[PDB]
Amino acid sequence: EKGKPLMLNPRTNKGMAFTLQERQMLGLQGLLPPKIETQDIQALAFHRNLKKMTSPLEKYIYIMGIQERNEKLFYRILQDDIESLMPIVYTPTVGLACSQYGHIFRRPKGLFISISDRGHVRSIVDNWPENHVKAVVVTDGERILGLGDLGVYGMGIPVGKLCLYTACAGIRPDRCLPVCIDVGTDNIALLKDPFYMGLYQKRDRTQQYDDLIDEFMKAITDRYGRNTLIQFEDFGNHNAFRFLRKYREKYCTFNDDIQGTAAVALAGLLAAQKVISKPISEHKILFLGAGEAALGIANLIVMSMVENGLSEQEAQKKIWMFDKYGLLVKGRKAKIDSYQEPFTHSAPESIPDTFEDAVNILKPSTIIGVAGAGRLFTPDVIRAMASINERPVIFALSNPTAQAECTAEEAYTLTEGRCLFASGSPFGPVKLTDGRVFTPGQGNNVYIFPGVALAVILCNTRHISDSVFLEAAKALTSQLTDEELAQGRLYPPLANIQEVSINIAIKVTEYLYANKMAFRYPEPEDKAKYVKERTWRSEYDSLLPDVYEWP
Amino acid sequence: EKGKPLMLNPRTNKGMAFTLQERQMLGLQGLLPPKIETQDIQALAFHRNLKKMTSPLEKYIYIMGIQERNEKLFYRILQDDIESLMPIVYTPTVGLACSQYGHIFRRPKGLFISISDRGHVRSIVDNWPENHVKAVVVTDGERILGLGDLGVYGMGIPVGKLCLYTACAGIRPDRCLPVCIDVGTDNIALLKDPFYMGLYQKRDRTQQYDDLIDEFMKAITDRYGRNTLIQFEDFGNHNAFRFLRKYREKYCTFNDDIQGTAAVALAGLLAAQKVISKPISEHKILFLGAGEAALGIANLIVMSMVENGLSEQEAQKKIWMFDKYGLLVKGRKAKIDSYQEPFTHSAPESIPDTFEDAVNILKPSTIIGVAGAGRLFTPDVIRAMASINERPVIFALSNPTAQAECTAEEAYTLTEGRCLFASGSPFGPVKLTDGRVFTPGQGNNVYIFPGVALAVILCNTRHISDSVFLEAAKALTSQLTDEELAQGRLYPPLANIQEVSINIAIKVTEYLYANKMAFRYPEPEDKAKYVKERTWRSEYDSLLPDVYEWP
Amino acid sequence: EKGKPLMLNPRTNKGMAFTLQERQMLGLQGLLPPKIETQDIQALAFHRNLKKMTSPLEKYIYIMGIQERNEKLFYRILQDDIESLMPIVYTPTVGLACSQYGHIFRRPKGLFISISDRGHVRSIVDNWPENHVKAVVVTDGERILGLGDLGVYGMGIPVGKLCLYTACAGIRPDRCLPVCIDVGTDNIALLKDPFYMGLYQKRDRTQQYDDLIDEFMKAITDRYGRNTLIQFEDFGNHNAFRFLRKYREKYCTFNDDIQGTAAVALAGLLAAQKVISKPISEHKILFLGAGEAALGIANLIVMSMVENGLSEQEAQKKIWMFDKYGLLVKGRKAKIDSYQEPFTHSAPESIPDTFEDAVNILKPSTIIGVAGAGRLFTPDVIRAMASINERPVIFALSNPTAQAECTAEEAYTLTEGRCLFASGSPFGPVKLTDGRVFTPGQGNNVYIFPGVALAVILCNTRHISDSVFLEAAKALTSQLTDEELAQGRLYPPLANIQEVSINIAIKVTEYLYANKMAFRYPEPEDKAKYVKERTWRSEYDSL
Ligand SMILES: NC(=O)c1ccc[n+]([C@@H]2O[C@H](COP(=O)([O-])OP(=O)(O)OC[C@H]3O[C@@H](n4cnc5c(N)ncnc54)[C@H](O)[C@@H]3O)[C@@H](O)[C@H]2O)c1
Ligand SMILES: NC(=O)c1ccc[n+]([C@@H]2O[C@H](COP(=O)([O-])OP(=O)(O)OC[C@H]3O[C@@H](n4cnc5c(N)ncnc54)[C@H](O)[C@@H]3O)[C@@H](O)[C@H]2O)c1
Ligand SMILES: NC(=O)c1ccc[n+]([C@@H]2O[C@H](COP(=O)([O-])OP(=O)(O)OC[C@H]3O[C@@H](n4cnc5c(N)ncnc54)[C@H](O)[C@@H]3O)[C@@H](O)[C@H]2O)c1
Ligand SMILES: NC(=O)c1ccc[n+]([C@@H]2O[C@H](COP(=O)([O-])OP(=O)(O)OC[C@H]3O[C@@H](n4cnc5c(N)ncnc54)[C@H](O)[C@@H]3O)[C@@H](O)[C@H]2O)c1
Ligand SMILES: NC(=O)c1ccc[n+]([C@@H]2O[C@H](COP(=O)([O-])OP(=O)(O)OC[C@H]3O[C@@H](n4cnc5c(N)ncnc54)[C@H](O)[C@@H]3O)[C@@H](O)[C@H]2O)c1
Ligand SMILES: NC(=O)c1ccc[n+]([C@@H]2O[C@H](COP(=O)([O-])OP(=O)(O)OC[C@H]3O[C@@H](n4cnc5c(N)ncnc54)[C@H](O)[C@@H]3O)[C@@H](O)[C@H]2O)c1
Repeated sequence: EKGKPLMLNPRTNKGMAFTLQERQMLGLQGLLPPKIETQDIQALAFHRNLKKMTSPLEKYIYIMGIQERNEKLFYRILQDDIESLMPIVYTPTVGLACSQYGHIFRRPKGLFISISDRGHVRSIVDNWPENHVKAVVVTDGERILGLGDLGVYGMGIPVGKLCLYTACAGIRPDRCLPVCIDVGTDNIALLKDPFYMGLYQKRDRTQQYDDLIDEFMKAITDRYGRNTLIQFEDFGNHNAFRFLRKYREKYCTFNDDIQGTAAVALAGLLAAQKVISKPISEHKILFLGAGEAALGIANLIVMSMVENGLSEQEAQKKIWMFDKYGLLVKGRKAKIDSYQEPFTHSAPESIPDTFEDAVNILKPSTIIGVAGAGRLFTPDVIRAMASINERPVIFALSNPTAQAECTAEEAYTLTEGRCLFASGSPFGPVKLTDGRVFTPGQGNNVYIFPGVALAVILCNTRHISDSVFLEAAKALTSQLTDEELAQGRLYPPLANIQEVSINIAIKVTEYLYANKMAFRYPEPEDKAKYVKERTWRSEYDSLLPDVYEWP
Repeated sequence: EKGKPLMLNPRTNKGMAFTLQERQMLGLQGLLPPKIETQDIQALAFHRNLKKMTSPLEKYIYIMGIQERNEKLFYRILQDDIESLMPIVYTPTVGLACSQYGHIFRRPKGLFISISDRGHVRSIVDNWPENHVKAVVVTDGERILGLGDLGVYGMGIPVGKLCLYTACAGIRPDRCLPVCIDVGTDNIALLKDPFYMGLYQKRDRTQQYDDLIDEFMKAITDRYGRNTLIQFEDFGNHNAFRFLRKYREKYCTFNDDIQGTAAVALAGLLAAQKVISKPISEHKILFLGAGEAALGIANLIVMSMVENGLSEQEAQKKIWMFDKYGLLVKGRKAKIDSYQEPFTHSAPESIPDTFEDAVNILKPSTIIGVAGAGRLFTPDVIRAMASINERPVIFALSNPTAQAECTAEEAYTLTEGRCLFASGSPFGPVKLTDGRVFTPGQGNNVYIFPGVALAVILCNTRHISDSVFLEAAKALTSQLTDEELAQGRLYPPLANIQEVSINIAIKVTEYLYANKMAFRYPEPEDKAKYVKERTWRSEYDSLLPDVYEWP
Repeated sequence: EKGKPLMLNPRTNKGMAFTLQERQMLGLQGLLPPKIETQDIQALAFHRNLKKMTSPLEKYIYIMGIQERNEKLFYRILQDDIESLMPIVYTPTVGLACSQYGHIFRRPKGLFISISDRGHVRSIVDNWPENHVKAVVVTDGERILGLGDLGVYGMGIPVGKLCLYTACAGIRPDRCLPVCIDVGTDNIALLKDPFYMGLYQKRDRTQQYDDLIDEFMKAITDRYGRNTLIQFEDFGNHNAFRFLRKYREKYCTFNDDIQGTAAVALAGLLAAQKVISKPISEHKILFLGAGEAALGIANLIVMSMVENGLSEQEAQKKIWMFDKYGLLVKGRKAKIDSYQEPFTHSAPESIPDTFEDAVNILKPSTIIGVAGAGRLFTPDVIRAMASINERPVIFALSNPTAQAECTAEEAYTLTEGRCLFASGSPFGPVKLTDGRVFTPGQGNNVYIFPGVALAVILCNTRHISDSVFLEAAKALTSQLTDEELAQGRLYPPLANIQEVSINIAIKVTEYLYANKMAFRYPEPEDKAKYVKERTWRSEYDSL
């Protein structure tokens, strides 16, 4: 293939970095301005122009424009400034862009499967040009974080995540497929817009919904394979959580809100155990929330303790849960699911009405907030922990900052700088009245999903075990330096996400092979060399024909 | 376009003549054996192998194999040995090949239009890949010369003629379209063959036949233009002749059996008038046959005489016709058509029962045989002419040698070497008993159709006048040298058909422009430079990209 | 994809078999004659046309023409008349045709790598249009069996072998790559020919030759993977056998003239054991030849003997070799390689200077001829075997019939119909004075190379063990029925090469999975269903 096609294909387009010889031999001479550049001077130009733009949304439109025209340059400028541009390409900017920029550009991207295509989903899947898709990320657009129901404009979230698959772990873009399932929208802003690109119906919540996602799983699997990695993104939590439980064993799938959160949470708790060398006997965990998030984090804490010598029944006894209906205790008016039973224990002396009460009676070393309510970690609960514990571990993991259980400021000030705090919410540094400044823990799922994804695909793995996320959590905290640990860092620097994501991937690769969860053989001797050599890189390949004299 | 496609396309394939640099830059390196040749050493190889083959049919299969793989090399070896290979590529070999080699190779070529496609002929025409067809040659396969009804195997004749369009006049092959109209076959050899490639029905001879050729003319014209040249080849004579009369004014069409024969005939008569300087007063022409062939030749003789000072009515009076029912005379039991009337005259003293009689009473300077009977120019008729005329002009133009009115041997021997003889049949040299050897006149339609075709296409001409064939006839004989004329040559050497065809084309180009029958403007000042520069040549073009250092 | 390109591509072109629906949908109406046919009608037409062709050369040209126009029709025709057309597409007529087809037609196929292209082999491999090549066959054209050095025209043999890969074992043609390495020709008629299509230089035997082969190995492996099966064919016996040792542990490689020849030989030897049931202790095998052919046959015989209770050194003691300088004995004046050492034994009291004298002293049960020196299984050698053994085994395997150690006639006549005779030559049936008719065994590498290839490709095997060829030999003899063994057959009928090839493939698939040399997972529970449902078939697909 030669001529204009090489320039209109972003996967081949080098733009001005097309060599004079390449331009002349491939029929590009005259179709490009008369100057040869390098990827270095290209990337510099787009950086200079990106830093004249102050709006995150303006940055999003400029960088996503480069993806559509030059793939290798898009992932070079992304990796050159990964900490700054990860929040542009993905969360939080991606949600704000979709809502606003979908109706202005109307540029189709990824594969759209409507409920109207029920019966023939394979025929729609077959229309996708790439024949070796390894990674599928799908949205229905119902629960976009901080916005809500964006319908088909949801497509941007799977696109933005797959960007970080490539940027962070070096997963090949051509092996990636962003999907948006359109079953309607409950947002009348879209239903009443004449220029809406989706289906004009309220969300189908009947058996036809469950049967369409069933058909989509079979369809993707039947074209690309049983080992094809599938992630549900910004789906309704009830749907997202019940689909993990339905497809986890049959298909190669994992969920960031449960399993990524568990791994990131455990990583922070393990990092806290390196500064606070508290013996596992002195450890008692209390959860605000007893749902799929709590169950997932609790499972990985139990499994961590069983590896460190404790018993499953002993580990569980060190974990307490407090839901809407108070503490989970054997013999309670409110219902306890079969999943919540292991962390449901014999009642203590006093039954706590509030969470502040529960803390004072149970005296936990750690409190974890996974109840999407609000500031339930009230100043009184934060002060009680500072009284009971020298260095209290306080994890407010409810992600929409509003729903977070406490702020970094109200955590560090009311614990006079002694608390080990982490959150999913982006709290800035917090300065005490003695003068010392505290930079809080920020658990991001970007630490886990790239590394796990690369390993599973590279190993041709068909099932993702709980232990993958345990091994991912240990791998993340293993990369924190003794200097960083002494500065109170609970998480590696996000600027090093590439080295971090690949080192997690090598350590999960080692686990999958050792526990017969890998189908790629022959098994490599050096799993580090295996992963690092199979990563996709942003360096332009030569498209120049090999011309030589016959000796 | 690069890679294997350049080699599988005969229009681009240079084979071993692909330059090392071309091979390396266009992705051919390794797909060809490791040797670079030239068109010169290529052509030499295929000539050496062709001259180890003695069978004309074996030669046909070998040379048609080169056409399908390398277009430019096919037309180079054809033009290098044009006199020898014209009878292989076209008549007489093409008819013998089609009949025998169609069922062994079953290789589709050209466009097939069946009577079953009535209503949708445009849709079939639209499926032909070339968008600028200038020349269409069509067969129904009914009257293949010396064989008969070959049905769809007829396709070979239009293919073979279009080869000579390119070889003789330099008409572009991509601008040429061979067509075969399948309305059935009356040959039970094909109708009973399970491996027959045509329609299993007797020839449709209803209104559906006439309406299909009508639809085909409109279809070709509606895609390619009103100026698109159309020739009917090896059609039934009744169909071929009535279709010339139906489409001659509406469409750009000419017929070789009438108009090519007339031009070739007149050319020989004009060549005879250069050796025999007989005044036009002493000229009297007698025809055996009064059909479309005779009418066409007679028309061009009249028009030649009117240009040389005689009157249409005087010229006609010098032409007599003798059909199945004897001499055409005013007041005769047998019918005289409105077309035959100008050459139907007041009866002489004696009414001739036989053609021998007619010769003795009329005492013609020239006799022309255009009656598809047999040896009607009997030894007695040939002897009578030798008695009446010093140098008798005897033209036996009935083409299947069997149907020819006399042989070269019986012409020259019974006229003791004084006759100026021509035929369409391939008679070898004839030696008299005094010792002198006579090489007879051989009127071939290849003298006319290439030159006429090139001129008409180059001039964007929509109507082919009788005068085109008059100008073609004068142009042919104008090329005979005074040395050749003294050796009794009535026709130029066939080895020089290229120079001959182009010189006719220049002279017809001049006529069409001067008589407002050309639509290509601006009109060229030098019609020689116009034609010779627009001819397609067998020389390989360079497909090498232009690589140069920037100064 | 649409219109003429579909018809000009042999992989897609169905010809007259293109359905009206397809012609209407793919813009073919008008480009094809009105007739619509079935592959059945097409096949019958080309079968009738080929029966009228007289020369095997003329037949080769006709069928190879169908291969370049309609690939599925070519493989239907070939599989319909496999026994008669295998000698046309491949040995023996492929070598004869290689000369003429090249000069006359000059039509290009396969991948050509020159010593001039050294350092740039990846460029050439990358120019091949197919991305999923699973089977590569390569020649330099030095030892074309029968004709010798045919230079760049030797390309015909790889093209011929890959046709049988597909015809016999249903290996997808688009995953098959024929390669010809041009390092020059020592053939003086070709060097003198102005229309020779190769390098006008003598065969480079310098380090540059060995380096080109290393670069070819790496290039193919770099693009298509380390799994990629590579087969060296009609190479110089020197290079061919030394390249097996070099690459067999690094790459997925096997040589037909050694490992294929060894497997077909053992299979016949195993077939003869089922008839006579000689106690394994009484077995004494004497080779005429101590080349890598004899070494390969011998290695597989000891492996069969070890599988049946014998120790390795006690199996080796039952195998003797006799070459140009006489019997291989410890301390002989003549040279003995390290590979010949296991079958070099302590001198008997009497040392034979003649092979007849070797037969008389050693008293062998089996004589295997692999020398290429002509009729050295002399009447007196054959008479001696008939005297010593009730049912003597005589294998004259030297391929060109004129360099065969004895004839079927000579074998059966001078043994009074008691011998079990196999050859690689096409000897006809032999009728004795007692009225009994003997059909000689004909060993053909086509029994082994298709089945072994499909199995290795399907199992994603990277190293082909000696045991693969022992299991292939066993699988071939298992095909032989009791009536066939009773009728004195040593090899299955070639008419059933497809069934034989797929049954062999299934047994090798089973071995590779059982011995952890198969890298395709998940592992199939039915290894027979796995193979049979992965076979490419001549039936047209709906376009
Ligand atoms: N690049 C191509 O166009 C292409 C396509 C198909 C096959 N091939 C070739 O076929 C052979 C077969 O491949 P293999 O099974 O040995 O691969 P592998 O064993 O190196 O990789 C194991 C699995 O991980 C996948 N993988 C590897 N690198 C990846 C990345 N950066 N992002 C996402 N997924 C990745 C592969 O598709 C495969 O399924 C290879 O040698 C290859 O060169 C090449
Ligand atoms: N905005 C969003 O997009 C969104 C939506 C859902 C969940 N989330 C996040 O994901 C996590 C998982 O939540 P979920 O989907 O399992 O919700 P859920 O309602 O299924 O479970 C949350 C748990 O919190 C408990 N809870 C609720 N209100 C409480 C109160 N006032 N006091 C004590 N306990 C209370 C519930 O009993 C329940 O056990 C949460 O941390 C939440 O921040 C975000
Ligand atoms: N070669 C191509 O791919 C191609 C195709 C279409 C147009 N063109 C360009 O567009 C311009 C328009 O052409 P034009 O009208 O001036 O042509 P023209 O005036 O040179 O020719 C007059 C007519 O004769 C035809 N003709 C010329 N040479 C011929 C040959 N060897 N065989 C058969 N027919 C022949 C032309 O198609 C045209 O209809 C040209 O300058 C040409 O370069 C090129
Ligand atoms: N074999 C073929 O493919 C074939 C077929 C038809 C014509 N041709 C040739 O084309 C030319 C045109 O013929 P046509 O199609 O006009 O045929 P036609 O029958 O239409 O006209 C031929 C003329 O010859 C006359 N004629 C026939 N027999 C005669 C006889 N015994 N004596 C005197 N006159 C006689 C007829 O009256 C008629 O005027 C002929 O010269 C013929 O050789 C060849
Ligand atoms: N089970 C079935 O019914 C069935 C039938 C045909 C194809 N398939 C295909 O098998 C695939 C499974 O993946 P896979 O390709 O890794 O496993 P596979 O078993 O199809 O492949 C085994 C290996 O052998 C090769 N191979 C397979 N068939 C071949 C043939 N006829 N000729 C030459 N080489 C051949 C393949 O390239 C691969 O390297 C599926 O995608 C499916 O399309 C399945
Ligand atoms: N069975 C089959 O289908 C098949 C297939 C391919 C090849 N082959 C045969 O395999 C053979 C391989 O051997 P090669 O010809 O390449 O020679 P080689 O050099 O490989 O070995 C031949 C051996 O025979 C010995 N020898 C030579 N002349 C002798 C004589 N007069 N007396 C005793 N010993 C003598 C040599 O010393 C040498 O050890 C070929 O002859 C070929 O015909 C058979």
